[PDB]
Formats: sequence, structure tokens, C-alpha cells
Amino acid sequence: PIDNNNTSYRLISCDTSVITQACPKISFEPIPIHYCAPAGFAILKCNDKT
Amino acid sequence: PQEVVLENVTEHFNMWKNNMVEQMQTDIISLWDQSLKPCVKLTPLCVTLN
Amino acid sequence: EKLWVTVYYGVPVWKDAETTLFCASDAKAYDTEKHNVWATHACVPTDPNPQEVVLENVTEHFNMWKNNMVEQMQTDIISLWDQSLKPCVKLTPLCVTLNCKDVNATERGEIKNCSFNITTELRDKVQKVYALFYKLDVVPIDNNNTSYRLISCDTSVITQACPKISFEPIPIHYCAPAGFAILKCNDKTFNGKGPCKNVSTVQCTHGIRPVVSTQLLLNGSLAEEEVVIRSDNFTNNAKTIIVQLKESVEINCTRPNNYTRKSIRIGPGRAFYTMGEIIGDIRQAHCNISRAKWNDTLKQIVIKLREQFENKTIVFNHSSGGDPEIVMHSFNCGGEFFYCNSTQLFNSTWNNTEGNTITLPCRIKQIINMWQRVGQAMYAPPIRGQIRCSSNITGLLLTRDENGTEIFRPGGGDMRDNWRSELYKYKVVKIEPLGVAPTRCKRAVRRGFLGAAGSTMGAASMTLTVQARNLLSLGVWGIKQLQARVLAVERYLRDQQLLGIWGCSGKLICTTAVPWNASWSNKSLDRIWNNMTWMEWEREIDNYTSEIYTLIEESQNQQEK
Amino acid sequence: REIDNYTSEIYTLIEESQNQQEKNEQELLCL
Amino acid sequence: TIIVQLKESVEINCTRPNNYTRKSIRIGPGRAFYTMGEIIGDIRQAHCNI
Amino acid sequence: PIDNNNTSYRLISCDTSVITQACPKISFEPIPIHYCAPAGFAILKCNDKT
Amino acid sequence: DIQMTQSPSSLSASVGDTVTITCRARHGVGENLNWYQQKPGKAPKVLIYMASSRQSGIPSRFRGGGSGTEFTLTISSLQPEDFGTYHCQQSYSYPWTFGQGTKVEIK
Amino acid sequence: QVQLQESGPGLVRPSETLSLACGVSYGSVDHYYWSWVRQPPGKGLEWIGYIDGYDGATNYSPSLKNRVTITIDTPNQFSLKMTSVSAADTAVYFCGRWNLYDDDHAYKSLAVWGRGILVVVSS
Ligand SMILES: *[C@@H]1O[C@H](CO)[C@@H](O[C@@H]2O[C@H](CO)[C@@H](O[C@@H]3O[C@H](CO)[C@@H](O)[C@H](O[C@H]4O[C@H](CO)[C@@H](O)[C@H](O)[C@@H]4O[C@H]4O[C@H](CO)[C@@H](O)[C@H](O)[C@@H]4O)[C@@H]3O)[C@H](O)[C@H]2NC(C)=O)[C@H](O)[C@H]1NC(C)=O
Ligand SMILES: *[C@@H]1O[C@H](CO)[C@@H](O[C@@H]2O[C@H](CO)[C@@H](O[C@@H]3O[C@H](CO[C@H]4O[C@H](CO)[C@@H](O)[C@H](O)[C@@H]4O)[C@@H](O)[C@H](O[C@H]4O[C@H](CO)[C@@H](O)[C@H](O)[C@@H]4O)[C@@H]3O)[C@H](O)[C@H]2NC(C)=O)[C@H](O)[C@H]1NC(C)=O
Ligand SMILES: *[C@@H]1O[C@H](CO)[C@@H](O[C@@H]2O[C@H](CO)[C@@H](O[C@@H]3O[C@H](CO)[C@@H](O)[C@H](O[C@H]4O[C@H](CO)[C@@H](O)[C@H](O)[C@@H]4O)[C@@H]3O)[C@H](O)[C@H]2NC(C)=O)[C@H](O)[C@H]1NC(C)=O
Ligand SMILES: *[C@@H]1O[C@H](CO)[C@@H](O[C@@H]2O[C@H](CO)[C@@H](O)[C@H](O)[C@H]2NC(C)=O)[C@H](O)[C@H]1NC(C)=O
Ligand SMILES: *[C@@H]1O[C@H](CO)[C@@H](O[C@@H]2O[C@H](CO)[C@@H](O)[C@H](O)[C@H]2NC(C)=O)[C@H](O)[C@H]1NC(C)=O
Ligand SMILES: *[C@@H]1O[C@H](CO)[C@@H](O)[C@H](O)[C@H]1NC(C)=O
Ligand SMILES: *[C@@H]1O[C@H](CO)[C@@H](O)[C@H](O)[C@H]1NC(C)=O
Ligand SMILES: *[C@@H]1O[C@H](CO)[C@@H](O)[C@H](O)[C@H]1NC(C)=O
Ligand SMILES: *[C@@H]1O[C@H](CO)[C@@H](O)[C@H](O)[C@H]1NC(C)=O
Ligand SMILES: *[C@@H]1O[C@H](CO)[C@@H](O)[C@H](O)[C@H]1NC(C)=O
Ligand SMILES: *[C@@H]1O[C@H](CO)[C@@H](O)[C@H](O)[C@H]1NC(C)=O
Ligand SMILES: *[C@@H]1O[C@H](CO)[C@@H](O)[C@H](O)[C@H]1NC(C)=O
Ligand SMILES: *[C@@H]1O[C@H](CO)[C@@H](O)[C@H](O)[C@H]1NC(C)=O
Ligand SMILES: *[C@@H]1O[C@H](CO)[C@@H](O)[C@H](O)[C@H]1NC(C)=O
Ligand SMILES: *[C@@H]1O[C@H](CO)[C@@H](O)[C@H](O)[C@H]1NC(C)=O
Ligand SMILES: *[C@@H]1O[C@H](CO)[C@@H](O)[C@H](O)[C@H]1NC(C)=O
Ligand SMILES: *[C@@H]1O[C@H](CO)[C@@H](O)[C@H](O)[C@H]1NC(C)=O
Ligand SMILES: *[C@@H]1O[C@H](CO)[C@@H](O)[C@H](O)[C@H]1NC(C)=O
Ligand SMILES: *[C@@H]1O[C@H](CO)[C@@H](O)[C@H](O)[C@H]1NC(C)=O
Ligand SMILES: *[C@@H]1O[C@H](CO)[C@@H](O)[C@H](O)[C@H]1NC(C)=O
Repeated sequence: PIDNNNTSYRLISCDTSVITQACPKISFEPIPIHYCAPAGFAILKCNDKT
Repeated sequence: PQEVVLENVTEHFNMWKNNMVEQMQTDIISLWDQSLKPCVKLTPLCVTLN
Repeated sequence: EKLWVTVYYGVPVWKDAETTLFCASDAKAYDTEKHNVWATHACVPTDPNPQEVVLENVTEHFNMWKNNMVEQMQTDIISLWDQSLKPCVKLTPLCVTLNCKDVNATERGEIKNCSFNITTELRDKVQKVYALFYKLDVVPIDNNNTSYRLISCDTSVITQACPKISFEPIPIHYCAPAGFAILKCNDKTFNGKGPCKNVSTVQCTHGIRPVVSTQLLLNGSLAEEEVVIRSDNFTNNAKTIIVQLKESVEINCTRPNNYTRKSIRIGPGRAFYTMGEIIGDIRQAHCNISRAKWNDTLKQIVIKLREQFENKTIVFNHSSGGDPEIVMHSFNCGGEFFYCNSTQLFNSTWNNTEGNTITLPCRIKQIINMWQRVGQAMYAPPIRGQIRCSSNITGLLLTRDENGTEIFRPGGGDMRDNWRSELYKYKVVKIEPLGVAPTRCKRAVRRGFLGAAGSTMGAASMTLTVQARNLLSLGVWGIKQLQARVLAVERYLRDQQLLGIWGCSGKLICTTAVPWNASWSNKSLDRIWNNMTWMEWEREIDNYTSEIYTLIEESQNQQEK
Repeated sequence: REIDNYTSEIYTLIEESQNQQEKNEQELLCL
Repeated sequence: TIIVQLKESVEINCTRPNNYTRKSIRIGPGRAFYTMGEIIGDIRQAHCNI
Repeated sequence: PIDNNNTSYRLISCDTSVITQACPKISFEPIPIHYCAPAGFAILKCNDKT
Repeated sequence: DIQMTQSPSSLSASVGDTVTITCRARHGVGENLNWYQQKPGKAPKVLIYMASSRQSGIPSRFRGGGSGTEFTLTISSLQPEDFGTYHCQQSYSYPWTFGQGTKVEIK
Repeated sequence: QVQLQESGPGLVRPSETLSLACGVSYGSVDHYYWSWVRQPPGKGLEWIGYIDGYDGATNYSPSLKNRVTITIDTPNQFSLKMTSVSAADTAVYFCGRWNLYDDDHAYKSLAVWGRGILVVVSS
């Protein structure tokens, strides 16, 4: 709200940021991502239960 | 997936200084910015709302 | 008595070349808030061990006036500045008429209180605001009334610098990529052009502060024995005279006013940061130079110029009148941009005491057209608080213009003249480790890298591994570094492919079946393996080099297989 | 880890004394 | 698509007989729209001779 | 023509995109372009007249 | 008001050689220097724009270059029509001053 | 191809006002910086000043600022009025167009020149 008790409002965070509309075709569904070391490096995994 | 168990290897893991986490955050933010970049800006929409 | 060609890999032979260099910084040197304009977070941390290998028996011709490192550093500084300012607020809505009243101090209208009508973040609301501007930022429009416009708004778009971007110079080291080396001249009083006797090899150079200032060089480095006048031709007064001082002169510059920082929202996500109210009185920005120290500095400079220019009377003049960005001394410190008249420093005749301090008047300008370029402009945001500069004068840029006298003035050309002052000692050379020499067969103190360059071919051939080990190892620096790494890999792999064809890929020294042709060099082995350096040898057979390689491919494996 | 303080010394010795001298001794032995 | 490659070329003389004049209408700092002002001479059809 | 009114008109491409003006300094004259093999590949040419 | 000096003030050369003209600014000006060719009795023609680029219709023989305080115009394969007075101009800062100019004669 | 042509008196007295017109033929006074440059006999070129085309704002060389007024009187002509002439002002005056839009060939160079009118100040 702006102008005290007037019905005037603004979109939130307009004054501090540039609002970008997300493209409707963009999906946010999480897809598992695997991280892999470059050749010459390796990833060690700890299998201790606790 | 391969997965080779290392016999007789004890290793020191420290999750709080693991560069993989900072690298993942950087990648996640970069992916969001890449995805949102070719989209509609709502700058003209910052108007007084009744 | 017959000699055969032998291929040597790791030869300490190098040739003048141009290449892309990479940056290094000492530690992070940031608090994660400064986001230094020079993108120091993307540079490789420096190696605590600087190496530094002195080359015995090596004299090398240096020329500071044709040094590619200067052109590359200037290109990199411009590219970095443009990349840093790019993601910031573009002040396009401000090409409006300003209603400005003079501020009366309790100067003559140096600060103007300008009111104007701009939009807010809500676009359909128009706000009347006011801001303080410096006289140099506002140009009269139409008649001589109170209407003003910003100095460059009519021809270019002024970009407000992001308030989080620090402009503090931090020393930057320019390291060469693998396969290249930087030679440093260690002569105490180097002329700036000609052979240097004490030459050392260092992959990186010392830290260079990318300080942007004119007429007087700030910080940087001092001469070791005396004031040195460099220049190029000296007879031709068109060339800049770079003067390196032995001792620094302390210069205490300040802005005494305590302005506020008013944020005026321009549009969604965008704000203009300007000067609001003045707290306290209005006092002139100024710069203090000790009079006696400057007096002796000029005494030394006149002595050296008199020696160079014969026994003529030296007269120092100030610059001609004109736009402050062109004719005044300029610098940036504290984040603020100062311009000073610099007329009290070059106002004397030396031939053959009113006060002990020289106080120079200065002005502040927020709209800066840097790098002698037009079409782009920056707005410098207010800093808030008083500014203490406390910098060192370590060198001068002088230019020259008839009754037996010569007139010198403060001046200089583009920023390359400042970089030469620091880069005068360095040269970039390319390494070509593969060399060929005759031998009799048919088919140490651990000197550092290139330490055998001045040695004879014999004994130098015992250090091939030392040179061999140094052939390997999305912004401005990222892509350039990736290109340098790929090109170094391609160079190494091409040399390995040539050796593999010759059948020497696993060998540092290999003897082939190709006899030595006396037409290449009618010299005995004592005349080749002693007396000559590898540099001289490669020069003597440079015009025949392509012939030797052909014979090796034409013969040896092509038939031996 | 134990040899980590002498690794550069060993590498300096191996190349210096083993391949810039083997390649000179072989160059002289052919005669 | 049938691609016909000829043995000999055929000369084609295309002309735009109108001269026109070019005017700049400023759009913003350092930028302008370039358009036609007044036509000088007669109006003649652009054409090609084969 | 954007309306029944026979004196109202709009740029042909306006309704779908912002029209980019070509810089007058840019010349459109065709210049011969040669394609060259990268390392690891070769370009073969057929010299059969027919 | 940047003062311009051009050198040599009087130049002559034979047809087909390569000649250079040097223009020097009292103050550094980046790349904002133009070069013009003035034939006797005629208005000058623009040859070089921002220090190095050419005007369309001007042959590649007229090459510029330089930045800061030292600018040069190089005329290779000098032809008989390339006679007249050459001028340099500062576009960096108003007034856009000019040098006195160098006269080029054909021998 | 826009061409410009200077027109005016060849002689002006040592204390009168000089008024020189510049007509535009195959074009008009559009949004460029239209300017005048002086060539004293035996000397190089001197800038007199320019006037814009988008608006009526003008910008004169400081050394002549208080002696020169430049206005546009019609779409195909604009003129230079230089008061208080002196013997030192004998010169060939050239009219020209200063191109400032970057996307053209002259990013900042007088690109369309006139032919030049010789003005002699004498008694
Ligand atoms: C197939 O090949 C034929 C033969 O090569 C092509 O025909 C040639 O076409 C070109 C144009 O495409 C033409 O060149 C022009 O000739 C004119 C003759 O007077 C010149 O006046 C004209 O000069 C202008 O353009 C040059 C281009 O750079 C400039 O250097 C010059 O200064 C002039 O600039 C004017 O025009 C440009 C336009 O961009 C403008 O920016 C300037 O301000 C100024 O107005 C050209 O040289 C050749 O003459 C034609 N050849 C013949 C033999 O007649 C044919 O076009 C090709 N086919 C296709 C489909 O393109
Ligand atoms: C930079 O350039 C200088 C000048 O060329 C080089 O100095 C030369 O170095 C060579 C190699 O060391 C010298 O040649 C040798 O000289 C020895 C004599 O000097 C010794 O004896 C004196 C006695 O007064 C001592 O003061 C001195 O320190 C030395 O101990 C000879 O004994 C050597 O011969 C022996 O070794 C050779 C090795 O090939 C064998 O073939 C011989 O059979 C014999 O065993 C040898 O002749 C030369 O004299 C020096 N010249 C000068 C003018 O000083 C530097 O070496 C060079 N630096 C680098 C890093 O390349
Ligand atoms: C030549 O080198 C000298 C140093 O040898 C250098 O003087 C130094 O300048 C910097 C900045 O110009 C000074 O650093 C400032 O110090 C004050 C001290 O209180 C700080 O408050 C300043 O912080 C500002 O920036 C912060 C980050 O944005 C803000 O949070 C803060 O509020 C301030 O705005 C800043 O650290 C430094 O103190 C001096 N050094 C000395 C010894 O006085 C000089 O500038 C160099 N020459 C040139 C031309 O750059
Ligand atoms: C600059 O001008 C503005 C008006 O455009 C002054 O702002 C007013 O100042 C008076 C006295 O300080 C206040 O009573 C008003 O309330 C202020 N008005 C607004 C809208 O803020 C401003 O003080 C002037 N500043 C200086 C430094 O002279
Ligand atoms: C296009 O229209 C404009 C205006 O409608 C014409 O410009 C007029 O031209 C006459 C020529 O005598 C002038 O007297 C008027 O003052 C001009 N008016 C304006 C508003 O500029 C222009 O001539 C027309 N062009 C063509 C080719 O028809
Ligand atoms: C050890 O790790 C391997 C990983 O393959 C896993 O299969 C196994 O169960 C683990 N055992 C224990 C005791 O954690
Ligand atoms: C624009 O600003 C002036 C002060 O310079 C003010 O008098 C005028 O009313 C303002 N215009 C509007 C529309 O608010
Ligand atoms: C050459 O420079 C090095 C740099 O460390 C210095 O130690 C050495 O003494 C200098 N030698 C001479 C002869 O000047
Ligand atoms: C300035 O000169 C003094 C002289 O004592 C020196 O201590 C100080 O480090 C110098 N500062 C810089 C930034 O070079
Ligand atoms: C130095 O300038 C003079 C000026 O006459 C010139 O003749 C000479 O060739 C120049 N020398 C060099 C080395 O550039
Ligand atoms: C500057 O003004 C601010 C206003 O908040 C005040 O706190 C600060 O002490 C002042 N500084 C000086 C040096 O007067
Ligand atoms: C500079 O010198 C003047 C001499 O009057 C003194 O008042 C002023 O405080 C000095 N400024 C600094 C920053 O040391
Ligand atoms: C600059 O200020 C410092 C503050 O410590 C002082 O020691 C020095 O003498 C001053 N120098 C000048 C030239 O005012
Ligand atoms: C500086 O040198 C000039 C040389 O003429 C001399 O007159 C003046 O008194 C000197 N000043 C000081 C402070 O030493
Ligand atoms: C340069 O200084 C001398 C005195 O040394 C003075 O006569 C001369 O007028 C000055 N130059 C200019 C251009 O003012
Ligand atoms: C510098 O100060 C002198 C003092 O007389 C003054 O005449 C001159 O105009 C000033 N110059 C500038 C560029 O502010
Ligand atoms: C130069 O010094 C003299 C000493 O008498 C002084 O009168 C003159 O004003 C000074 N010049 C400037 C530009 O301050
Ligand atoms: C040694 O090198 C010098 C270099 O000038 C040369 O003149 C001399 O003939 C050389 N000696 C031998 C034996 O090759
Ligand atoms: C265009 O101008 C040329 C200039 O020579 C002229 O010959 C031609 O006839 C004009 N075009 C028309 C359609 O009149
Ligand atoms: C094309 O042919 C017609 C035939 O009437 C002629 O009038 C015209 O001038 C020709 N055009 C050209 C460009 O030669």
C-alpha cells in the first residue's frame, strides 16, 4: 500500500528490483543432477551409516 | 555407476568447507539467470494500482 | 671429420614476440563488498615464490616505446572498465532542463542547487526533486538564465557507476602464459632504449597499481640512483618525456565538505545517488605539496634536462587554459575524482621563499569522460564523508614546445605514457626450445630458467630440461586465460609431433643420419660448441633453418622405416 | 606426505643427472 | 529443389531511377532514424532489363 | 493500413517485433568466402566436368 | 582549444613512393582525429575519420593510425592526383581545432 | 547527395556586420550539426561554430562566442552573422555539415562541405 489509507498500491519490490516475468513455458520441476569430476580427479563418497 | 570400495582408506570429510556446495549454488543461480534472461520484463507494469 | 645434425629439445633460445598475458593478484585483497572495478577476484593468486633468475652473459636490447605490454595493458584496462560499468544504471531519463540556483557559502557558485521533474518507480507519478551539482557538470542551455543541462547528456548516455564498485588501485601482476617469459632490465639507470646488461627472467612482473592520473605519476615505483629522463628522440618535442623520481614527494589532497547522500528513485529497480544537503560550511577542495621537497625535485630534474639538452636555460610553464579534463592535473582517490589547476608547480626559471607549502586549488567533477574517449560517460556517485588522499608523487609526464631557452609543460598523451613508467623494465619473449647443431656421431650450479642463455652451446646443452619444464603450466580474463592455455598446449603438441615424426619424441637430444653441409656454416666444432651462444647459432642458420628440417623428414625415418 | 619436502629435489636430480647426462654420455660413446 | 547451373551467364541490368534525399530524425542521444525526405525529379518505376 | 480509414498506416513489422535499423556504414556487397578444413579433417573436391 | 602541429610543413614526392604526414596534438585526444584533403581552390574532402578508418570512395592507399598525441597519415603508391594540402582535425573536445596543414607537391 | 552553397557579399567594411547565408540544395537542414569554418589566407582552418537541427540550440567557439550569432532561417538555408569584423577576419568561409550519429560513415567529421566564399575586410 501507498498513500496511507488510499486504495493506491504498487507491486511489491518494484522500488528495489527490476521484476522479470518468468516465461510460462519454463518448468520448475526438479530433475536429479549428477556432478562428475573432470578426468584426472575423483569424488570420494563416505558410506558410514551414522 | 562403477563405485569402487576403498579398503583400508580412512578419509577426513568436512561438509562445511566443501567447495562442491558453493559450486552448486553458483550453478543454480547461473541457471536461473540464464533461463529468466530471455523473458518479458515488467518495467512498464510499475504503475499505481487501484 | 664429417658432422651430422643433432636435434636438441630445451634450447635456451628466445625471440621477441607479442602474446596475451594474464593477471595475478596478491591474495583475494577484497572483503566481498568492494567488487573491485579491475575484476581482481577473477585473477590467479600469485605464487609466493617470485623466482627471478639472473641471466649471466646476456645483454638484451629493450625499447620501452614499442613495448606490446603497454598496448595490451591499456586494452585490458579499458575492457575491464567497460565490463564493470556495463551492468549499472543508465541515466537516460535525466536529459531534462535543470532549474539551478547558486549556492551561497556562509567559491563563486561552484556548487549549484538544481531542481528538476522526473518520474518515480511508478511511471505515472512525476516528482519534483533537487540535487547539488558541480559547476563543471552543468552546461547553460539557450540563454544565460538558470536553465542548465548535464554536460554530456545531449550526445551520449551517462551511466551511473554501481555504488558497490570500488576504484581503489590494487597492484596487479602481469604474468606471461606457459611457453613465454618476461625479461627484466636491472640496470640502475636505464636509458629506456638500448642494450641492458643485467637481465633477469621472471614469469610475472612486480605489482603495478593501475592508477589513473595525468601530468604527475602517483604511487608506482621510484628510481634507485637518480632522477632519470626517458623520452624517445628528445630532439623531437612531440614525444612525451617520462621522468622517474628517486624520492617520492608526499601530496595530501582532500575534499573538506561533508555532503549527504540522497537516493532518488528513477524507475523500477533503478536509483540515482546524488548529493543532498551540505553539512557545515563550503570549503575548497585542495592539495598540499611540500615546497622545499618540490623545489629539490625540480632542481634534480633541471640538472638532468640541462645535461640532456645542453647548457640552455630551462623554463617550466603551466598548461594552457581549457577544459579541466584536458589541461588540469587529474586523479581518482577515495572513490572521488579530483581535478587540480597544477599551476603553482611549473612557474619558475632556473637559469644557472613566501611560504613553505604549495596549496593547489581543486575541483570535483562527477561526470567524467575517461580514456580520452567520447560517446560514453560515467556519473561518479557521492562518497559521503571527507576524503583524505595522502598519495605519493613518484614521476612526471612533461612535454616540450627561443632565445636559447626551452619550454617544458606538464602534459602527456594517452594513458600508455603512464604504463611505460612501470613497464619500461620489461620485455615479453617467446621460447623456441628446439635447436639443431652439428656433432661427430651418425644416427653445474643448477642455474634457473634460461640461465644458460648467455653460456656457450656446450654446458648450455646440459640444462635442456630446465627450459623444457616451463612449456606447460566468461569475462575478460577467463576467456583470455583459456585461449592462452589452449595455445600453449597446441605449441607443445606441435613440437612433440615434430619430434615424433623425427623419432625423437622420447629423447631430449637425438642424432640423425643427415650430414652437415659446409654451406650452412664452414666452421669446426670448436668454432660452434665454444664461443657461440644458442642465440647466435640460431641467428647464423636462421636463413637455412627450413632446409635442415626438410632433410630430416626427407631422410631418416622416411627411409629408415 | 613424508617425501613431500624433498620431491622437488628428487625431480631436479632425476632430470639433471639422468637425462641431460645420459643424453651427453650416449652422444660421446658413439665414437 | 531443381538447381540449374548455366554454361553462360545472362546479363541483367536492374535500375532504381529515383534519386530521393535522405533525412535524419533524432531518436535519442547519438542515434537517429534515416528516412526519405523529398523526391527530386520524376517518379519512374524501378525495373530490370534482360 | 491499420483501420477502415484509408489514411491510417503502421510499419509492416511493428505489430510483431521492434524494427532494427541497419547502420548506413555497413556495406552489403558480397565478398568471396572460403571454407577451410580444421585440423583433423580434410575437404575433398569433385573435379568431374559433368 | 587544443593546438595542432603538423610535420613536415612542406612535402614533395615522386609518383608511386610511400610518404607519411605526422599530426601532433598539444594534449592527448584518444582516437578522435580526422584527416582532410584540400585541393587548391576547392573545399577539403574527408579522408580519415576516427584516426584510422577510411571514407567510402577513398582508395585503400590512404591509411591512418595512431592514438593519444601522435597520429600519422600514410599515403602508399602516391598518385599524381594526390596533390594539395592535408589537414588534421580534433573531434575530441570543442573547439574542433585544425592544424596549419602540409602541402604535398608532385614531382 | 546533399550539396551546400554559400551566398553573400564579398566585401564588408571594417566596422559593419558580416552576414553569410548557406543554402542547401539536394536536401534540407535536418538534425545534424550545421557549422561554419574559417580559412584565413595562408593559414589553416579555424572553427567558427555550429547550430543543431533537432532544436535551435547553438554552440560557438569561445574565442568568437561574443561576436557570432548563427540561426536557421528556412529548411533549405541557415546563416552566420558575425559582428564587429576586423582586418584579421579576411578569410575563405566554408559551410559544412558535422555528422554525429555513429551509425553513419562520419562519426564526427565535417562530411558535406560547400565550395567556400572569400570575404575580405577592408576600407
Ligand atoms: C554481382 O556482381 C556484380 C559485379 O561485381 C555486382 O555489381 C556491382 O555492384 C556494386 C554494388 O553492389 C557496384 O558498386 C558500386 O558502383 C557504383 C558505380 O558508380 C559506385 O558509385 C558505388 O560506390 C558506392 O558504394 C561503394 C560501396 O562500398 C562505396 O565504396 C562508394 O564510396 C559509394 O558509396 C555510396 O554508396 C554506399 C552504399 O552502401 C553508401 O553507403 C555511401 O554513402 C555512398 O552513397 C559502388 O562502387 C558495382 O559497380 C557493380 N558492378 C558493375 C560492374 O557495375 C552485383 O551487384 C553482384 N550481384 C549482387 C546480387 O550483388
Ligand atoms: C659467462 O661468460 C664468461 C666469459 O666467457 C664465462 O667464463 C668462462 O668460463 C669457462 C668455463 O668455466 C672458462 O673456461 C675454463 O677455464 C678454466 C680456468 O679457470 C680456472 O682456473 C683459474 C685459475 O686462475 C681460476 O681462477 C678459475 O676460477 C677457474 O678455476 C679452465 O681450467 C677450464 O678448463 C677445464 O675445463 C674445461 C671444461 O670444458 C675442460 O675442457 C678442460 O680440459 C679443463 O678441464 C676452462 O678452460 C673460461 O676461462 C671463462 N672465461 C673467462 C673470460 O673468464 C662464464 O662461464 C660464463 N658464464 C655462464 C654462466 O655461462
Ligand atoms: C596511493 O597509495 C595510497 C596508500 O599508500 C592510497 O591512499 C589510500 O587510499 C585509500 C582509498 O583511496 C584509503 O582507503 C580508505 O581509507 C579510509 C580510512 O577511514 C576508509 O574509510 C575508506 O573506506 C571507504 O570505502 C569503504 C568501502 O566502500 C566504505 O565502507 C567506507 O565508508 C569508505 O567510503 C578507504 O578504506 C587509504 O586509507 C589511503 N591510505 C592512506 C595511507 O591514507 C592512495 O589513494 C593511492 N593513490 C591513488 C591515486 O589512488
Ligand atoms: C535546494 O533547493 C531546495 C528547494 O528546491 C531546498 O529545499 C528546501 O529547503 C528549505 C530550507 O532548507 C526547506 O524548508 C524546504 O522544506 C526544502 N524543500 C524540500 C522540497 O526539500 C534545499 O534546502 C536547497 N538546498 C541547498 C543546499 O541550498
Ligand atoms: C510531403 O508532405 C510534406 C508536408 O505534408 C510536404 O512538405 C511541404 O512542402 C511544401 C513545398 O512547397 C512546403 O511549402 C511546405 O511548407 C511543406 N510542409 C511541411 C509540413 O514540411 C512535402 O513536400 C511532401 N513531399 C512529397 C514528395 O510529396
Ligand atoms: C561400504 O560401502 C559400500 C559401497 O558400495 C557399501 O556397499 C557397503 O554396504 C558399505 N559398508 C558399510 C559397513 O558401511
Ligand atoms: C518542473 O520543474 C519546475 C521547477 O524547475 C516547476 O516550476 C514546474 O512546475 C515543474 N513541472 C511540473 C509539471 O511539475
Ligand atoms: C642484477 O640484478 C640482480 C637482481 O636481484 C641483483 O641482485 C644483481 O646484483 C644485479 N647485478 C648487477 C651486476 O648489477
Ligand atoms: C610514500 O613515500 C613514503 C616515504 O617514506 C613511503 O614510506 C611510502 O610507502 C610511500 N607510499 C607509497 C604508496 O608508495
Ligand atoms: C629526431 O628528430 C629529428 C628532427 O629533425 C629527426 O631528424 C631525427 O631523425 C629523429 N630521430 C629519431 C631517432 O627518431
Ligand atoms: C558529516 O555529517 C554526518 C551527518 O550524519 C555526521 O554524522 C558526521 O559526523 C559529519 N562528519 C564530519 C567530519 O563533520
Ligand atoms: C593544507 O595546508 C593548509 C595551509 O593553510 C592547511 O590549512 C590545510 O589544513 C592542509 N590540508 C591538509 C589536507 O593537510
Ligand atoms: C601529509 O599528512 C601526513 C599525515 O601524517 C603528514 O605526516 C605529512 O607531513 C603531510 N604532508 C604534507 C606535504 O602536507
Ligand atoms: C626554489 O628554487 C628557486 C630557484 O629560483 C628559488 O628562488 C627559491 O627560493 C627556492 N625555494 C625554496 C623554498 O627552496
Ligand atoms: C610561459 O612562461 C613564460 C615565462 O617563463 C611566459 O612569458 C610565457 O608567456 C608563458 N607562456 C604562455 C603561453 O603563457
Ligand atoms: C589556474 O590559476 C591561475 C592563477 O592566476 C588562473 O589564472 C588560471 O586561470 C587557473 N587555471 C585553471 C585552468 O583553473
Ligand atoms: C609565478 O610566480 C610569480 C612570482 O612573482 C607570481 O607573481 C605569479 O603569479 C606566479 N604565477 C602563477 C600562474 O601563479
Ligand atoms: C666468436 O664470436 C664472435 C662474435 O662476433 C665472432 O666474431 C668470432 O669469430 C667467433 N669465434 C669463433 C671461433 O667462432
Ligand atoms: C536522378 O539523378 C540523375 C543525376 O544525373 C538524373 O540523370 C536522373 O534522371 C534522375 N532521376 C530521375 C528519375 O529523373
Ligand atoms: C531498359 O530497356 C528500356 C526499353 O524501353 C529502356 O528504355 C531503359 O532505359 C533500359 N534500362 C536500362 C537500365 O538500361
